[PDB]
Amino acid sequence: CQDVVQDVPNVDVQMLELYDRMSFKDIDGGVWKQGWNIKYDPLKYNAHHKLKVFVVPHSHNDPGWIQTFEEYYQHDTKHILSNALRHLHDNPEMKFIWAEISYFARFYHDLGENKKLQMKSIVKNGQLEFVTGGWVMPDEANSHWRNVLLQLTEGQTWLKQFMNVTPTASWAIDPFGHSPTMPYILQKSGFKNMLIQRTHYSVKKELAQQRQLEFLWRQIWDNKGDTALFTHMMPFYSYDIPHTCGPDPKVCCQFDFKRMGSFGLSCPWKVPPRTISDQNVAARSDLLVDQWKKKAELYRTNVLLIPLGDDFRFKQNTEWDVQRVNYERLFEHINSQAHFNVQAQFGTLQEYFDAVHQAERAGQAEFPTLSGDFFTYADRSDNYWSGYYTSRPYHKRMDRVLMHYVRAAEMLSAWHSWDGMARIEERLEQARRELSLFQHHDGITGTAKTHVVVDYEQRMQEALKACQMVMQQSVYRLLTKPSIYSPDFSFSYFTLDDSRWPGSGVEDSRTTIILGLPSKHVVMHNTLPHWREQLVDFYVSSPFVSVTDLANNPVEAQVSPVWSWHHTIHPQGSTTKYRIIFKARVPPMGLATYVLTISDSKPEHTSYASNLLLRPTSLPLGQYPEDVKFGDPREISLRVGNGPTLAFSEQGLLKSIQLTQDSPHVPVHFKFLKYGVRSHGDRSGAYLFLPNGPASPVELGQPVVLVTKGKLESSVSVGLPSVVHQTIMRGGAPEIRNLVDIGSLDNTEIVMRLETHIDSGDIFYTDLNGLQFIKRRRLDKLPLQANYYPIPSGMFIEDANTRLTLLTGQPLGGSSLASGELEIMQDRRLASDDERGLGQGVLDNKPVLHIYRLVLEKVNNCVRPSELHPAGYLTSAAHKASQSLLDPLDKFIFAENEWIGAQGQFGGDHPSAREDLDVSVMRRLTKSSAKTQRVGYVLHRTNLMQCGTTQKLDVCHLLPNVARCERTTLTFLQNLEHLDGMVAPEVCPMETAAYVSSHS
Ligand SMILES: OC[C@@H]1NCC=C[C@H]1O
Ligand SMILES: [Zn+2]
Repeated sequence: CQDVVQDVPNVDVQMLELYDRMSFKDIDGGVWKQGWNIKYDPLKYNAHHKLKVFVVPHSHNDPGWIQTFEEYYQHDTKHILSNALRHLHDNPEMKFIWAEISYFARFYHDLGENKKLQMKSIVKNGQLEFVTGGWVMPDEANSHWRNVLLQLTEGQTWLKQFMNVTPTASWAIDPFGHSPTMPYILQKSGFKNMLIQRTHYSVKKELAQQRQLEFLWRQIWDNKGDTALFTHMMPFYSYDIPHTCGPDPKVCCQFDFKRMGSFGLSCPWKVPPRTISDQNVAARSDLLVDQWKKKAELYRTNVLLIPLGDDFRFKQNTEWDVQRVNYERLFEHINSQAHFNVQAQFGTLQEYFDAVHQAERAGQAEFPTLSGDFFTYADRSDNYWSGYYTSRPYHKRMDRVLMHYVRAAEMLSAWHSWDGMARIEERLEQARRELSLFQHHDGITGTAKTHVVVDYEQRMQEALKACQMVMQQSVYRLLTKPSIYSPDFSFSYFTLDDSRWPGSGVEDSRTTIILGLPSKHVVMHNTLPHWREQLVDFYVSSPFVSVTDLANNPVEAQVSPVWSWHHTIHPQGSTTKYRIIFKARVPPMGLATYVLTISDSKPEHTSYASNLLLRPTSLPLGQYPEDVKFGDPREISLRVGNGPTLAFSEQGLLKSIQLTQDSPHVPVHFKFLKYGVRSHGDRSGAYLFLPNGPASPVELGQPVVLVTKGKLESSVSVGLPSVVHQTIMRGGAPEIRNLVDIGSLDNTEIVMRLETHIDSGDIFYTDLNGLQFIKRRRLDKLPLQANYYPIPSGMFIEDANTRLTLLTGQPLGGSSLASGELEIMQDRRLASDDERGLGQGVLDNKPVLHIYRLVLEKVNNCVRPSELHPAGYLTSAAHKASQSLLDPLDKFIFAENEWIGAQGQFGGDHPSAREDLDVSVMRRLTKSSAKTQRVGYVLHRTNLMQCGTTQKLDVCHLLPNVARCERTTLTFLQNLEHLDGMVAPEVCPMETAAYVSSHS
């Protein structure tokens, strides 16, 4: 295993370094506004050395944006694919590439048999070529790597099953900036090439100048380079025809033949396209070939990629005709005229990449190496696209909930074969597909029209219900004696209980366990492959409850009141229901059963939290044994167990953390601020963050502070404008919860900021797709919005001695705008459109419960990478805190009065793997009729910082009667290695591997 800490990789282009050097000057470069006047030597190409040009027709199909998936399917995409089937069938030299398998599967299953066979034949002969073959073209900023893999697997599994093809070339023309997580997953899924478009105009210019727009993209930690994936960056402003023929859109627009008469479209540069004739073909070819030869100067081979398409193009029969016939006339003239020294034809993306690598192996070119990312994107001037890192934060949070629910449903149901009557495979397919669809670059991004967001939400709501049904049927089968297990596959044996989605302040939909019915069975699931202990809570009808395991051993517990906030923002207690809080111990990938039992009076093993209200009136709590205390606002300090001591201001916001008894009170201040929108010039919208100066403090007033002090759990909640802010303490890193209701504060963005004396300077770390931490440098030469980066799961600052890490349960935008600071946007409400085509601002805000862990640590005794290393790594504590947010224990309440044949535990004999190893995916790949059953596992090993302080996991033996163990691509679709003694080796730090076990 490569060291990923001490050795820095050697790359030609390191994007953090490039950022340090680049001036980012927004110079007017002429007809190529963000470039220069390209020159070429006409003697460069001759009859020996010709320019080979591939014109690659395409149609950008958004699975939701202005319309819903179904609306676009019915009114646009259905007609595009029908016309493609017909026109490619009838025109054997014509070509077309297709990216979104969500739409293609929708279309193919509607076809009659005749058309299905016609479709298979134009795919088999390479006319219609799938590019990437994901369910969608995902967002790369907010998307979790697990969901990027999920949506890739959904699409390619469909393509393999139905078209017998697996794409090896990726096409990503629309995501708003690009992540190295994509080459990471693609290269481990059999890919050989990828293409990207939306990078910063200054980066296009800088790389174009060095012919570095094609590069071997490797991970920031990868010394050896085996992660490398060949990447083509397109050089110009857009993927549309005006910005794909060459540097001058006024010329290129004349070669988009849909922009003439009968179609009702036009060229903004005022020169229309003309039909190619014998009279004008020499003149028109002169202009077009000159554009091609200019574009070719930016690349290292004599093979040129010319995309030909735009948003939902190739819809009409007549569009196919006018583009095809005019280009054929141009090709026929250009190829016949030796003076051009060009061979031009319709081609596909893999045809382009194959020809580029042939040129490379002929000795024509050697490609530069590159590491880093392409955030934050700007398309023009100061228009940085950091807005969508936060836009529609409710659905951003919902994404991470559904991610966990799909993993837990696939894992819990994987243990057994199910009868088709159970509809397990149907429910899991539905859940995978709705979560996969939401990875779209107008889904999780929050860049779709209000009604489309509603469609996404309802699809994810149904996916969540499907996951619950699979999980509760699985738990019933796993913990019921086989002698009794007699399933009704339509019955609810358990109801799920989820404290954090949507949150009791958002949807007051937790079931109260009603005891009098004296006892109630609850079950916890642990999707992680190590033993876990975690506090769990349930709502109960009475404060007089005690906890046992199934063997009747008592379990220490705490009872707190149920609290809700009301607009003055004041708490009110429940007289009716109470929280029972206790520590569940759950095996790796297993289940643990506990029992809640009522009694006459205070039980022996259950304690009662005190409650202090700081502002008064009086708050009855019914049967709750301890009266609520009142006091004037004052500073307060709390410690739970052996854990940190936290001090809070009189506004109830953190001000210091003391790690240990004999350690300093380290300053750590939470503050809420607000950004506005410009009165003059460009307005913030769903995409763009265009602040009118630094954030100004929120006016807190004199707020009400509720302090709940318990043996197992304490918390400080405060009712601020737009935010009920809560700090919860269970004995380790505190948990922060913000109930964010931006209400009708138009043109406002609410930020949460941490202020410390950590001497971070201009350095900070943010993650990419929950997979890796990348070093960021704040640049005062760039505007504030350019220093905003995606925070998909975490961010940290460190000096030589001290680190602060903020872990998130949701992707939000964030930065460190000054030494010692972290900040992260909570929500944003924008009255205006930002002119990228969405045609609305963001005024559909709803209450969302944002969750975090705050980890203050000493790192002076940690082995940290070189100061030249472009990566950072979490500690054990920060990693486990992330895992607690993204993959908590699942909680199940037995629905019925009696559970005959209940068992106490499943998975007690499961191996407890090292803390840096995860079973990201467990998925049964076969239905019950397969005589050979197959189960797929994805194994991810992270890299933790070593600071001073388990059984081997062989996934192929987790199930019995194992006949074969194969290492596969991450999609499970290609066998890479038949494994020795059917033992799945453990993987290197920052490596992800997939394995399929086969069983008798
Ligand atoms: O995905 C549809 C849109 N294409 C142009 C710009 C941004 C995207 O939302
Ligand atoms: Zn798009």
